[PDB]
Amino acid sequence: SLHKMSMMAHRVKVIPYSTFRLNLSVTSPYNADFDGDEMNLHVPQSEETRAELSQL
Amino acid sequence: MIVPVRCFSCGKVVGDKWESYLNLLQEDELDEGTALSRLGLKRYCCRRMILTHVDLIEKFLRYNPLEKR
Amino acid sequence: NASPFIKRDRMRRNFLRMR
Amino acid sequence: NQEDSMIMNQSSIDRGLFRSLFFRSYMDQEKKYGMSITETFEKPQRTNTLRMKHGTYDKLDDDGLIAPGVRVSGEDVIIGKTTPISPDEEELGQRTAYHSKRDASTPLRSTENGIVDQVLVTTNQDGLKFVKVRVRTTKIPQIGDKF
Amino acid sequence: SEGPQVKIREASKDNVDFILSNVDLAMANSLRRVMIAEIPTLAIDSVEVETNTTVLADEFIAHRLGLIPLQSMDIEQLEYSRDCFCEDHCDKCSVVLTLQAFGESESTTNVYSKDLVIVSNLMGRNIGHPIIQDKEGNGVLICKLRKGQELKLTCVAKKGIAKEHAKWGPAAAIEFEYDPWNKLKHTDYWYEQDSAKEWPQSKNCEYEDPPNEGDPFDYKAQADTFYMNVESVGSIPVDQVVVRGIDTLQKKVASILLALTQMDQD
Amino acid sequence: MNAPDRFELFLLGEGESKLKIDPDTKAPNAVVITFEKEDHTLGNLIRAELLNDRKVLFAAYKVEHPFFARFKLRIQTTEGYDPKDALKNACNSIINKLGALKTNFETEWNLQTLA
Amino acid sequence: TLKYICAECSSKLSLSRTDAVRCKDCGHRILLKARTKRLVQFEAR
Amino acid sequence: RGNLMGKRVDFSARTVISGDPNLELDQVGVPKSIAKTLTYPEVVTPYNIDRLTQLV
Ligand SMILES: [Mg+2]
Ligand SMILES: [Zn+2]
Ligand SMILES: [Zn+2]
Ligand SMILES: [Zn+2]
Repeated sequence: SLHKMSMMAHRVKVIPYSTFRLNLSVTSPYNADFDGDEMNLHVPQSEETRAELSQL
Repeated sequence: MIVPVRCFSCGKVVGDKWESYLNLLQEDELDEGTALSRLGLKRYCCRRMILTHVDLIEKFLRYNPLEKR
Repeated sequence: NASPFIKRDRMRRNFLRMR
Repeated sequence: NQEDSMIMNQSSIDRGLFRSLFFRSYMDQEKKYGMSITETFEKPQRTNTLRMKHGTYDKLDDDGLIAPGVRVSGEDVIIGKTTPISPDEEELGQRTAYHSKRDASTPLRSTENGIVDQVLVTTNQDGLKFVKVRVRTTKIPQIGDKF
Repeated sequence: SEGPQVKIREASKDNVDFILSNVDLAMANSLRRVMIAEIPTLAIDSVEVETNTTVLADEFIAHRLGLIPLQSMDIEQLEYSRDCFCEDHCDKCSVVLTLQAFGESESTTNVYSKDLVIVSNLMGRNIGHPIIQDKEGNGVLICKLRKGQELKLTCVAKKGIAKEHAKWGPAAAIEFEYDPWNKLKHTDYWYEQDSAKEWPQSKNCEYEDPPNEGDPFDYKAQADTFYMNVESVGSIPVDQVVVRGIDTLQKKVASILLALTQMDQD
Repeated sequence: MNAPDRFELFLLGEGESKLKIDPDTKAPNAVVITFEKEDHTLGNLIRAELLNDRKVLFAAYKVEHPFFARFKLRIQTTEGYDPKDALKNACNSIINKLGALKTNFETEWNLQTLA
Repeated sequence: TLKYICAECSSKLSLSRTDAVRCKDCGHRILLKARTKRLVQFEAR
Repeated sequence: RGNLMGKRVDFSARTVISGDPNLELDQVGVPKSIAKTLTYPEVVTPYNIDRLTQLV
């Protein structure tokens, strides 16, 4: 996470299977591929941060 | 460990041709290519299933049973 | 222009035969 | 299959393509703390054992060990062990004269499940009882498996 | 009757070769898709193990047993376990097989699918019998045993489609080709010097005249006259795979019509 | 484990209907039909037959996600022609064509001798 | 009591909580517990 | 550095990433198991009294 675009807010989409899924176009800002990379997810717990995350 | 029952790619039953394949190679002195074609495996997906199989069950059978009746 | 196979399972017999 | 991903054939997976086993072994010993306090393999009862795990002890036998071939899941106790507790120690209440033991069992991994493969009982260099339990489970290729 | 025309070239107990003419590409593709993934068939679904001293794991044997092809000629007379009114299984929706093998001989003894014995009331049906498709009379080599090793288990067979699990697939690879001369220009042939010389001619080219070598591209032509070769694993006759494949596709379309009619009433 | 049951591909679940027709507001005389527990086997066949109808204007289908066994069918027809009726006609044509195909195959098979 | 099996001579023994862990016939100190006699269900998939 | 500037947090998940061409740019596919474990505290209001009650 060397730059701010490495941490961006997404919209949850519950899906089957044991893996995360994201668009191909967003791999480059994350500098990520699908050779086995693992990525983190954080869930806001308040309306203040919930609105802040989606607006910034 | 043992010959697979079906071909992975197409599902053709190949688990009943292992003994026939070995018999052709040993008694009939046939090469691997002719034996596979004789057994009726035309698609190379089926050929590799029997050609590349390694029979490890024989090696395991060398060990004495853990529990004898 | 060459033979891209490791011919086996009958060269052992071949050598054992001519010997 | 973009960005170093691949597409696998479900039918091939169903037939047994790239499907493997997985064995996990659990070790436990009956430690003897000097000359007075000692442990034993047993199936603890809720009326005599404290700090019992929330899992289930049903699959255990009288010796505290699950016999081979039984299916196990998360939180299931595989090796049942207890140790005596010094009196005059009350935690969360719930400690009456009936209780005289505390649970020291070895449960199965939370995320892992399978069937007990083998259970061997023997003694170590010091002569103390100790056991080994192996569990089988089948891994089938899925999304996220590295090849 | 003046619809999709058929002509059989080679007919065999395991393979049927025919030409599907006067049909659309969508219809032809659906036929092979249904023939692969939606024809009900009988296969072992649940295995109960009481003694396994073999060098192979219980799951290893269970997986192999499910892949054993079983006769499914009268499968339609069988009922889905989900649609049956019984606790676990009964004779109306299941076929029970038992396997008992012991190493009574010093040499390794092989456990074949012919050793499977049905212990259910078939009620005069023709299902559940393992398929034997070799010369020696044995079936699929399930397991091997040495002295002192025993294999006792009970198998339950239920009907299903290959969509749920490939073990219920009654058809092996299916050949499917059309326009062998590439007269519709549906493929751009990769080549280095000459595409015609670098690409072998399809066997089906003999059934179609070659391009006139100078005639203008026919932009009004549509794909037809499909060449198909359906292979069967032996569970059901190869002809029945095609006949039942058409019937299953017919039923699926009829279901849409029935559902559309239902909503009109309600 | 998060692998969905394989029967979810074809077995209709609780509180689910095979068909779900809704009106398309973007264009007139157009509707969208959502097929549940189906795949390209019927979508391609149904769409292709519809395109053979002269009174049908637009016919397209798509599987939004392969994870879920459902596809959407968009049918637009000329004024005065009900898209539901267009689906009725196309399905009837498929059944009639399939019925002839089954009869033709059986008759040809009976003539063969090797099998 | 529970039944155990020797790991070398395949002797089928019966041991209690007081009996020492060893084969009374050959003396081997490793015993494999006998497999369960209760049915276990498996899926053929 | 290890406990004040950066610290381990709750309400987070980790797993391998995969490519989904059929997902929107701002959407992220979340496994069902991860969604069940992670939770969000929503304040009961007249607008969400019915929805929240059903979840309970
Ligand atoms: Mg990488
Ligand atoms: Zn094959
Ligand atoms: Zn029943
Ligand atoms: Zn012994």
